[PDB]
Amino acid sequence: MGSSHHHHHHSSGLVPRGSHMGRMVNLEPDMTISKNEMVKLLEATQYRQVSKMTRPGEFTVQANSIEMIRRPFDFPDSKEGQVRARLTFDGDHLATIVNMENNRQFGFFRLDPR
Repeated sequence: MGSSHHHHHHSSGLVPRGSHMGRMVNLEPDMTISKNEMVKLLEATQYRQVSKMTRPGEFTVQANSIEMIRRPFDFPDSKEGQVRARLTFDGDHLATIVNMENNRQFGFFRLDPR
């Protein structure tokens, strides 16, 4: 009984000195971005608001959160599969991104409405 204040803890993996630099890495949170940053990011990540997000590499835009399709299983001779995550923005930083299908692998806290 005890030592469980919150099941989801902020694992500081690439939060300090993540060093993603630019768009040479898959979208994921080591990232600390803002409401507008996402707005440039989809542009910056080659993704644009969508009716309904299901494509490899095309996602849907909302506000404090975007949705982003996760890099599928890809082969050289062959390419297929798709999975999508929901990508949230908390404050001036990226909140999370969650492969919606399993919604547990990453999994972080929701945005507090203002």
